[PDB]
Amino acid sequence: KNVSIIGSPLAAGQPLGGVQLACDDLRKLGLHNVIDVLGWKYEDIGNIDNCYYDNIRNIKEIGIFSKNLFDTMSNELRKKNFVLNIGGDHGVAFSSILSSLQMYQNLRVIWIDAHGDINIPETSPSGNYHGMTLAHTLGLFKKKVPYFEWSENLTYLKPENTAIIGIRDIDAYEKIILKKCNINYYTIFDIEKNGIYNTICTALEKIDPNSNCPIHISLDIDSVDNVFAPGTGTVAKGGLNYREINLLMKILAETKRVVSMDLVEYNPSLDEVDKKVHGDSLPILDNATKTGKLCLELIARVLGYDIV
Amino acid sequence: KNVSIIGSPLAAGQPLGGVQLACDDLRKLGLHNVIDVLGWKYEDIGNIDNCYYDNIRNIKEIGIFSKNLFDTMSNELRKKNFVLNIGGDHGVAFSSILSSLQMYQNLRVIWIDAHGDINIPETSPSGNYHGMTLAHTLGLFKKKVPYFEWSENLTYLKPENTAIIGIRDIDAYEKIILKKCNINYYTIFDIEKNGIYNTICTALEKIDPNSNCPIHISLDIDSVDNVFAPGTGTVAKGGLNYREINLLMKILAETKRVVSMDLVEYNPSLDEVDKKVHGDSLPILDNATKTGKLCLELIARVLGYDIV
Amino acid sequence: KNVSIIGSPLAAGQPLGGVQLACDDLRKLGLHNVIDVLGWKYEDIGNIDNCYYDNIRNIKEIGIFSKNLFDTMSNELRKKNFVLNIGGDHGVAFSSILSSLQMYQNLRVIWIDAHGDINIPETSPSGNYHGMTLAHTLGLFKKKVPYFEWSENLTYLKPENTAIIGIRDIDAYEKIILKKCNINYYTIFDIEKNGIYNTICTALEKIDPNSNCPIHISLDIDSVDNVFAPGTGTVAKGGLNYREINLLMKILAETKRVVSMDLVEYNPSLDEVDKKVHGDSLPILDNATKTGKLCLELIARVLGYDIV
Ligand SMILES: C[C@](N)(CCCCB(O)O)C(=O)O
Ligand SMILES: C[C@](N)(CCCCB(O)O)C(=O)O
Ligand SMILES: C[C@](N)(CCCCB(O)O)C(=O)O
Ligand SMILES: [Mn+2]
Ligand SMILES: [Mn+2]
Ligand SMILES: [Mn+2]
Ligand SMILES: [Mn+2]
Ligand SMILES: [Mn+2]
Ligand SMILES: [Mn+2]
Repeated sequence: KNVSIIGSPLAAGQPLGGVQLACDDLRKLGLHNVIDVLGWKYEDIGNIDNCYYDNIRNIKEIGIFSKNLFDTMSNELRKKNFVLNIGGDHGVAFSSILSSLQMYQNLRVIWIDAHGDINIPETSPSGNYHGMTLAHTLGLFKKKVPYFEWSENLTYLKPENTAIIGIRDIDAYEKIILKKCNINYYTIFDIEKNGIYNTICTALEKIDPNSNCPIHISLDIDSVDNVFAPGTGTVAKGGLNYREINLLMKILAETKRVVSMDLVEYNPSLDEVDKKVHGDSLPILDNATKTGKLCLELIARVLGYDIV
Repeated sequence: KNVSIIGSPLAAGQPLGGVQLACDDLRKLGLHNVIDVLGWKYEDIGNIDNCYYDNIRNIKEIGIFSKNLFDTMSNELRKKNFVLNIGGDHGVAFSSILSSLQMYQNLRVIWIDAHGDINIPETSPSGNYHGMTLAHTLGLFKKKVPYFEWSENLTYLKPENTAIIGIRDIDAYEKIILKKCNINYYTIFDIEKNGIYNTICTALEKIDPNSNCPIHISLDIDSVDNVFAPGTGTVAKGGLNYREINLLMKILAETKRVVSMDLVEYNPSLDEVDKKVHGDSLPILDNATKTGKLCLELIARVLGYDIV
Repeated sequence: KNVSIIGSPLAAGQPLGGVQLACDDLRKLGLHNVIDVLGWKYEDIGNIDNCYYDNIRNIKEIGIFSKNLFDTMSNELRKKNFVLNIGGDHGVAFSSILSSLQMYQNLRVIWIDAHGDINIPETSPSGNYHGMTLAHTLGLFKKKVPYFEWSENLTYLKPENTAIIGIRDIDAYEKIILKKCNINYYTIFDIEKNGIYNTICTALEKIDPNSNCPIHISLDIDSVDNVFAPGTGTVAKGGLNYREINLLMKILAETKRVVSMDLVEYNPSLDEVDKKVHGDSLPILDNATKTGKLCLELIARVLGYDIV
């Protein structure tokens, strides 16, 4: 029960600043106290400091940041600690997943997101890297990426070993890429049809039929409906509700196989208050903004926090 | 893949004006662009212009309008186009359903509504025709209706060939009429028990056991909860949520048997903004009012719009 | 079809006043008219007037009030009327359940609440009695309670004959007490997994396998999410939604075995307006605050109010 905390305040994968503030905000709201009360020990590593495609915005900053995160996380993973990577925008998942994958070759990835993040640079409508991160991680890029030379000999994630859950806002080209690469995906309609519980069980059975693989959770908070998670940059209607996202994290915790996790796209500057109700019982700052509080609660779930 | 668009701005079935503005509002919000992007071709026909019961309000206007709609829609139906009838209050469904039924004798009707609209004039607490339209269409009226002589020799809809879905606000007398006429109905409690997916599958199996009948969808937007669809005149708590109504329309689209549809009771004057989030990706006007945007999205669903 | 109405305006089980106003507020909103329209007859009894543990706040007032409620309710129960006990905070459930249990020895209790209310005085973080009421009723208290001598020879409720439904905010010690006493409990996660319908059927099957026992419903309105029930003192995120709580009450009504019920923790001073929509059809005051209106609707459900 040891967790390494890595702050990855990268904001270069998308237009806005805001997400660079997420790591320190969650600490301020009570990350350490929450981990403590759940009976885990932590080591907080602090924050990461900071022929070719030519159409990815801010790629130099992203590439240089990613090398640093990769090296730092590799070192934490070797301790056999659970590693919690707090973004930052979703661009931080590249180094997170690949570092975990080099150590855990049979890693299975659960990517929880309103979006596919599976554009390649030639299909992206925005040129924003956080909308391409999963495609990059899956080895789908067709040319070299500036400032990513350090990554060129790594083993990439396989689509059949990945499940994307919660998606509802996919670009025209992404729809094609999604079907073509044969990744396992579960849309909000699948969830409405079958329920979140059946959905995650189906996904886990599909990617880990023998229930014996390490799991990495990459959680984009915009998977959650805006009613509960307004503090995020790219909102899509009809998201996971409060009960659903909490249950999803609980079920993943109960596998006992989660080895690493990203929590990304939390933007405190866009967050709002309820605020404080009696049910906010975790040692989280009274009256905290609701998305930040939800992030801490979902981290608690992964660490075993349960109702009874 | 051809759709005829008919604007039916009838507001005489209920107290308020507002719904007469719906047709042009949806055009302004991007109806044509939405249809175009989905790979359909449209023909926009424009807007319909405008011993006995003596207790139906505004019946002259309704009767005269209905003759015009019946004649106009009959002509579009003969083209074998999908026909989209945009109200207007629900009173427009009489001519819509009966014109479609004369052409498609084995038509099956899915009536999606918070209400039964199945009062007869002698049981109506309001005298408002939009609360009687389904009863009229089902041949339940017991006396002649002024200005409906043109309709007296038509074949009427049969209750066993109809399913009402989403109901939750039914008048005392309506409850009796509903049970008596043996229509198939699925309340919000049935939906809460079984889920929207099982519910529509059950309904379709009940009215079209051989999966071989043309389908008409009569969608009253007040079936949807006020949180998502405030722009409507008669609100009932506990409606379909955003995910549910989208899934329902998707499942109906996937039958490949929908031949005509009403979208009624949208009142732009009562609508509100979110507004614009990234997920609003259809070519719908940025920052559109939320009910209008939802209407366009649900039309998109019927035309095949899907997440992946 | 006779109901005795007892107002139990006890506010001493928790810090705030407010709940003492609930009984008269529901009468003002139309309790009598609602009962009348459902074809029931009522008798409104009015309002109840008003070695040892030394750490229960306000226990003298609570103990003296409880003797009065016990005596008053015992008398109503003997009439073989359905007895409706309107709080007041949840402290009123002690005398309510025990009086009903002395008469109906095979009583089964369905406790609907965001909370367990199953602290004992030595584990309570607050010293507030309304957070201990279920533990007291279950005979879990280990010392005598001041001003409860009148209750010392009563038969107490058994955990195996009880089901708690909707829970989500449980204290650390409560979690242990809950597991230890072997009460049947169904958390909001169980409800999210299986749905409210399967959940209540499972609970009823567990505590009343032969479907032949009288049922007492103890409904704390804070079981319902704040979106629908803001008028309550102790809010917990992720509660039952409007559709769920209505369906739950309907299913319990349909057993035909409910003999008594508490409706507690409604605090009009914390309530808010929508307000009035067409769907508010019960004879409830136009524009009533939403929690009060919901309380009346849920009482209607127990008395047989249904959609069709
Ligand atoms: C338009 C879009 N698909 C948006 C991606 C959103 C990134 B995320 O998961 O927060 C793109 O820029 O590629
Ligand atoms: C009271 C009422 N049942 C209301 C009908 C609502 C019409 B609708 O579906 O928008 C009536 O006037 O008959
Ligand atoms: C902290 C708490 N568990 C709160 C109990 C809430 C009572 B209720 O069901 O409304 C306690 O005071 O024991
Ligand atoms: Mn993402
Ligand atoms: Mn996203
Ligand atoms: Mn209608
Ligand atoms: Mn309606
Ligand atoms: Mn309680
Ligand atoms: Mn409670």
